[PDB]
Amino acid sequence: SGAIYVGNYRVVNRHLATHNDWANLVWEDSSRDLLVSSTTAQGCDTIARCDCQTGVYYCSSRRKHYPVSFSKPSLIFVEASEYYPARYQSHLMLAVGHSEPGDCGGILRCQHGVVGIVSTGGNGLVGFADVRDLLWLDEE
Ligand SMILES: CS(=O)(=O)NCCc1ccccc1
Ligand SMILES: [Zn+2]
Repeated sequence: SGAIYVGNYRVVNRHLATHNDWANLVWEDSSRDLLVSSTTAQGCDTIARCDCQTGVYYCSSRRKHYPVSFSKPSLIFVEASEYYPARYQSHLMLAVGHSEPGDCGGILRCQHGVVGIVSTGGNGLVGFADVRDLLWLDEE
């Protein structure tokens, strides 16, 4: 589980989005596994704008933050585990690291702020859904 709270936006894994998230839907993309919902409270997270390939992610299933190198955003095959058409997710950054389904929503951050959220796992790899190319999270 986990979300990003910037301004009046909540960013979550699309596949973990709640009835309330869908009721308050702002934007979603099935290919990117992202959903953004509107919030009444003002969020205090900052969205990195960069092409950093180093950062730290929170891994709930290890109660630990891991420093990682990660690939640039691209379209990738995600192997079966329990979820999705065990298929192709876009805007995905991979790193070598531990990821289970329950780790989705863990934040990846660099110096410039929040890079992305954990979106995939398996074979010793962790995949993160990049939010850096969603510049609109920054105003209204
Ligand atoms: C694959 S999905 O996430 O788009 N399926 C919808 C899940 C959902 C169920 C009830 C209410 C709102 C959302
Ligand atoms: Zn950065």
